[PDB]
Amino acid sequence: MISYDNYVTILDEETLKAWIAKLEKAPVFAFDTETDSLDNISANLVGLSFAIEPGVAAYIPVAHDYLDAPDQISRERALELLKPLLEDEKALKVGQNLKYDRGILANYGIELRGIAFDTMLESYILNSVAGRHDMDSLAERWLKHKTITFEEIAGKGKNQLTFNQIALEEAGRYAAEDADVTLQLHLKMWPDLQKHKGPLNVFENIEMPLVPVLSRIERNGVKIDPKVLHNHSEELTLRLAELEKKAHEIAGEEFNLSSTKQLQTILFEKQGIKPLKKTPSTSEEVLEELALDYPLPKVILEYRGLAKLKSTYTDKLPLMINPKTGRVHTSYHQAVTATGRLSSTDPNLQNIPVRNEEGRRIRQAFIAPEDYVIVSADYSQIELRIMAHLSRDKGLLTAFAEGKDIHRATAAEVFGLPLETVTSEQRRSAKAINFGLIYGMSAFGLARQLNIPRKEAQKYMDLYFERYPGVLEYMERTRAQAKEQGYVETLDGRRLYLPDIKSSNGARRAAAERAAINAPMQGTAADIIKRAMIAVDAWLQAEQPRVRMIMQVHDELVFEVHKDDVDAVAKQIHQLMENCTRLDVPLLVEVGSGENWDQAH
Ligand SMILES: [Mg+2]
Ligand SMILES: [Zn+2]
Ligand SMILES: [Zn+2]
Ligand SMILES: [Zn+2]
Ligand SMILES: [Zn+2]
Repeated sequence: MISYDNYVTILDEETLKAWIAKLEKAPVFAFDTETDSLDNISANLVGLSFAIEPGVAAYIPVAHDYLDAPDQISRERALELLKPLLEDEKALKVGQNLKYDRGILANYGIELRGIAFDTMLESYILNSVAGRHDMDSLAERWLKHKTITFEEIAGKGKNQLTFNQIALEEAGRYAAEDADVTLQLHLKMWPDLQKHKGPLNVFENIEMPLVPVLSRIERNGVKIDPKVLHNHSEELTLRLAELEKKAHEIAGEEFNLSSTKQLQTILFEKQGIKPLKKTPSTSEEVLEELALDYPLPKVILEYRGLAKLKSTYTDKLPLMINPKTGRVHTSYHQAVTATGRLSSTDPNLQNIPVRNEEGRRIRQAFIAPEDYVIVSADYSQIELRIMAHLSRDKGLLTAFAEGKDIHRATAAEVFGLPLETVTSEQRRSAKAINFGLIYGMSAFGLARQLNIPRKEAQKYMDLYFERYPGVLEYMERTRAQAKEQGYVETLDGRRLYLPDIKSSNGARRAAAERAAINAPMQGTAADIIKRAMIAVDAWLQAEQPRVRMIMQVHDELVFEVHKDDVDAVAKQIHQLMENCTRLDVPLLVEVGSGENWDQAH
């Protein structure tokens, strides 16, 4: 049990200064902040904690304001004394999710530097799939220690206290422990992170440097027009009502638009084969097949899609506008995906329909402020370019080299015809093959997505490998090492461990084999994207142009650029992204602009 004896609670300047002197001479030290809210931009700093040595940590309360709270060093006074140490790049800090802390300090005009180690990222790089990378999971896994939970000191539910309401000593136990455990986690993980130069490279030159740039992107936020979203919502209400009628009219009587309940009784009772369509989903979607002739499955399908879209983005997004900035601040997660790509929540920018018009209207609500424009920088089919590289296939490589449509170039080879004559259907077949190879799909899967008979798909795949031998060889070679070393790597050294690579369980070992093939391409795309963000942010920081990096979604970086600077800036972003990241993968950056994200997209 952590008691009040473990860690000191600093309530006087003299003591704070004595600690600052020790921190200044420490090789590294844990740093952590506590606030009155999870919302970074509007959160108020309530206290700070530090750990200079395992078991030696302190909590410095500055804004606890409960009834009769003891005198504390003022927030302004503690920060001005701590500022030098915090802004000193030579003073190395260790922390758990330093992105958050860096942000809090920015609310006070303090630029946290010396952001050297993030235990969350140390864990994530050691083994992205070992388990959760939050401090509590980490303490238990590496230290066989159970940390004091936030709920344990603040309570639960709507009546949960905010940190400023917690007693100084209780808060200190929690906060000082955070710092102490963080330092101990570091001391155990950092040595380990050195058994391999690949992961070490990714941690050092990619993950750690990205910490402050993610903070700036999140705190910058994005401008959303709540009027547009609202009109969209109202229109969606009217369209949903109409579709309900169109469905009723195509059939008889009223009824809900739910399968395996009301739909199967209409759809099939009036002809059609019995198996219902599960929302499994992207492998045998019964409703969408029928859609080619049967009108009911078509409107029901469109009904659900719009209803889901309305409640997820049209009705939620406007509620996410932060009253303090008038903008929306998405949460990027740097240590969640198995492959290394950044994830996003509230909102999940990546789940906004890409090839759909309604998705297009959602994006139209993402606007540029007055006298600025939204600029979108996209890495054209970066994963396919990466597979071309990893497979050393002169064919694909040449196709990209001469600027040809790889799907049409591929079709021209698989189907044997001039590139100019390749039809839309052949392009669509090659495209499915290409992107199927990335996710390591089966000839049968290709068929279930192409609506052709099995072995007809197998035919297309055998033709592809004959013409593109390098891709099969890459695949066979990748699955080989996956079983040999238990993991696959990206170009920069990032690893994906594959525990079920020998699962004995067919389904599991199947999955592990698909991940083996995919991770290297998806992970490398991610590494490239992260390196670009770092390079672009560095230019932004150094030159201070009139541009803000506001989003990262899929393989694109989105900015706000002043209308009078678009040309010079577009050129610069372009050169940074395709010429200041990896020089081996043939990269192409497509840059666009407009009044909103949809226009620039
Ligand atoms: Mg191909
Ligand atoms: Zn903490
Ligand atoms: Zn992609
Ligand atoms: Zn996109
Ligand atoms: Zn270029």
